[PDB]
Amino acid sequence: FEERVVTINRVAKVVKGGRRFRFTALVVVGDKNGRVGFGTGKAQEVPEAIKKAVEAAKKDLVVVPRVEGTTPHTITGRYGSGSVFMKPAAPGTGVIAGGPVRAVLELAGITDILSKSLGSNTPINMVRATIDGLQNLKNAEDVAKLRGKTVEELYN
RNA sequence: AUGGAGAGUUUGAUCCUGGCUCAGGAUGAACGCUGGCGGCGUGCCUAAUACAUGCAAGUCGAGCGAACGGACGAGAAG
Ligand SMILES: [Mg+2]
Repeated sequence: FEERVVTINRVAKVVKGGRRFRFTALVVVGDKNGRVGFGTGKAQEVPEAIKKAVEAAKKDLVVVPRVEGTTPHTITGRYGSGSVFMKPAAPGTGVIAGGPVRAVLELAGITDILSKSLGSNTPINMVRATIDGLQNLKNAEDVAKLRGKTVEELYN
């Protein structure tokens, strides 16, 4: 499992004297073979925050249906104000994505896709929107089984 | 299918909303520094402001009369 630190953020809680600072780490973990997850970790130092985030991400993983390195179909993943449009591309296109979306897609193993963040650019909600889209993706075989037909009947 | 990336900035910290700003491409460009060559293009966007000077619409003698011109070659011998 490869892991990428998306963002590290120094948050503060106010106390009677001064402030208590902590580090929050958002991390994406993936095998580059259709499995991806994300996690957050809070600690007094960034290495420990990253370690906790990685453990949480490994706890939470999703399976991404793929077709030769790209998604089966266009999808818009939404979470809160996050919103990420994603569209299958052709080989050699590359991953046309910005910010946390690229982390999520590359670690999921997608190498050719087009995307656009249409909503909030706050990294955690961007990641959640991307994961929501990948979760709602569908594959031809599963939809054929659900609709009680064959792939050939599906495509006519 | 030939095709679509985002970032900074409101808070002690947060999410949202929201504007501002930046990274790209372009030009009949101008300016600053600098500047070797070749090829192909482009070059008063302003004052439809005023313009010295030269040139940018002539040609036809196989339409016509006239004028100039004077070969080829006549005559006298100074
Ligand atoms: Mg949680």
